[PDB]
Amino acid sequence: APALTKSQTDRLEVLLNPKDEISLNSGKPFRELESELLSRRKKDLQQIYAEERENYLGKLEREITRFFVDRGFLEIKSPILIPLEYIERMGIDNDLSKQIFRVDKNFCLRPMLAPNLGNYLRKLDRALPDPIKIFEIGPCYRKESDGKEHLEEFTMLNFCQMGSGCTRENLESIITDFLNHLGIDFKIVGDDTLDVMHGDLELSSAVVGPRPLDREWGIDKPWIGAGFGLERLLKVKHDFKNIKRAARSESYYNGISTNL
Amino acid sequence: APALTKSQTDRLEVLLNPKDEISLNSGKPFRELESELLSRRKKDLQQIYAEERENYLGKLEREITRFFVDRGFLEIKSPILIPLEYIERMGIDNDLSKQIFRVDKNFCLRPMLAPNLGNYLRKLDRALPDPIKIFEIGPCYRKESDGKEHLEEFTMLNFCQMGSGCTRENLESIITDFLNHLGIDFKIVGDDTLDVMHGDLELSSAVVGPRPLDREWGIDKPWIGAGFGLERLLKVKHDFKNIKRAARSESYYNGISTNL
Ligand SMILES: Nc1ncnc2c1ncn2[C@@H]1O[C@@H](COP(=O)(O)OC(=O)[C@H](N)CCCCNC(=O)OC[C@H]2C[C@H]3C=C[C@@H]2C3)[C@H](O)[C@H]1O
Ligand SMILES: Nc1ncnc2c1ncn2[C@@H]1O[C@@H](COP(=O)(O)OC(=O)[C@H](N)CCCCNC(=O)OC[C@H]2C[C@H]3C=C[C@@H]2C3)[C@H](O)[C@H]1O
Ligand SMILES: [Mg+2]
Ligand SMILES: [Mg+2]
Repeated sequence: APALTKSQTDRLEVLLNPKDEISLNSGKPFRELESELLSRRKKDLQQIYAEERENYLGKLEREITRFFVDRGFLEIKSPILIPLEYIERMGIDNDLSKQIFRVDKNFCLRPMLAPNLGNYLRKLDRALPDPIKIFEIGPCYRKESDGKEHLEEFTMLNFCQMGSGCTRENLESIITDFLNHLGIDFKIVGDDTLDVMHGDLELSSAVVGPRPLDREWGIDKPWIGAGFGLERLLKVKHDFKNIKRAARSESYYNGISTNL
Repeated sequence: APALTKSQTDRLEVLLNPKDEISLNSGKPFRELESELLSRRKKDLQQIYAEERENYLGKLEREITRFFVDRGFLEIKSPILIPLEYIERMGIDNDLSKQIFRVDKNFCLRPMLAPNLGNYLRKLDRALPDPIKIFEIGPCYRKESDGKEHLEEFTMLNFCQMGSGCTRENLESIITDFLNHLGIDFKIVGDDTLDVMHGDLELSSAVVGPRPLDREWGIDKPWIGAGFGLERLLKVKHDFKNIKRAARSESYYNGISTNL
């Protein structure tokens, strides 16, 4: 029984699921271990195809949407491709900034939802009663400096409230109800600025305004907001070792390798 | 009563809804006509905020998802940002091609869902029983040559079946059930290649394979597929004059101007 090589164990870890109950220094050749795990992963995909058929990331988006709509928040779908000026406007200059995917001279793939939400807040203040509550869920793009927990293409939820009720207590209560509903453990810290943590993993950054650069979006009321990464939430919900398993991918479906 | 100017009537058309019942050469000054329409549009947004709260485009995606999942199709969420090579692979060369948003030397914003679906078809053939049925819904990107009915940022549905049952009759039956479920009138033409039309407006292009370039994706079985634009479907469902009203936008919410 030769020990598994490092590339072999890497291969097996692609096919490994958290609830497998299989330790890999146990006698059997690579080929049998591989063959066992393929068989199981095929079965996993067959079950999904026979019974559920929903993608985890689409499903989560829909669960989150239902949660915020039911709690009085308006669902936004704004452009993914935005003007660079909105980023400049957000404090940043062309010298953080090497993380943006530029598309054209004036355009980039949004790295955040906050700018478009700001515009929606300003415009809806003319139409809607206090408080104004809104959220968006969708793709954001950042070129990685880390990549251990970081994706270049990810999916954020960002919710906002403007006008009355915009306190820390209220912001914590929304966050708390929200993660309790999803069944994800968390603690709230701060880096008012708050961070919502699952062990060493950041689920969300959150803010209670006002912030000085509010006036750049025509915002002059109290507000509170928070952004969450859906793939981070999945990683924790499904106990994935690597966040790549939670992403838009051609290599994983609902965390199951597609290279079988 | 001076006639309305062209810019004034343009302004009023932004605030106009299909079911308004208001003709604009009728005596009253611009300012009263404008003021009337603002009042109505504010009310419209208040009702949405008080009662529904769902975005039309998110809502449609969810309705379509439910329809295909229930009919045996697996929900895909694949990368939006893809390699240029997948486009080259799709027949095209660097000399159609001025329509692609390049991001980097090797990457672009996908103009279609078909390539990623092809990879999913090949990989799942090793795991799933015949027939294999899948779909994706999500953003696609094309630089416009027209723009009357064309958005740069749009949302496509693309479904596929591979193996058995991949006939024209079957493809028409799926399309037919699908649009009847949504309540959208259509006829099926062809430009086998099929086009699904609402008057002069293309809702979908559809294909019954095999096609010769199938082998470039490792596909050697019978297949059928169809792509639909969600914003085109909304334009027709809600009787919008301009498809911009159906898009991801900071200027319209569920077809209602946000510049109030
Ligand atoms: N690469 C990645 N891979 C995976 N997940 C990632 C990745 N990168 C981030 N994440 C995930 O997403 C991260 C959240 O993103 P950030 O922490 O980077 O924070 C923000 O950017 C928001 N601006 C915070 C919003 C705070 C409230 N702001 C706000 O509400 O805007 C207010 C606006 C309305 C008007 C008033 C003022 C303005 C205008 C999660 O931690 C991580 O899970
Ligand atoms: N700019 C726009 N603005 C608004 N709506 C738009 C816009 N542009 C398009 N639309 C909307 O979207 C359009 C549909 O897009 P196209 O007509 O441009 O057609 C396709 O591209 C698909 N390849 C057809 C898929 C055909 C089946 N192929 C397929 O299934 O792929 C098979 C793959 C699996 C493997 C086997 C072979 C390969 C690999 C609607 O007409 C319009 O409403
Ligand atoms: Mg942060
Ligand atoms: Mg076409």
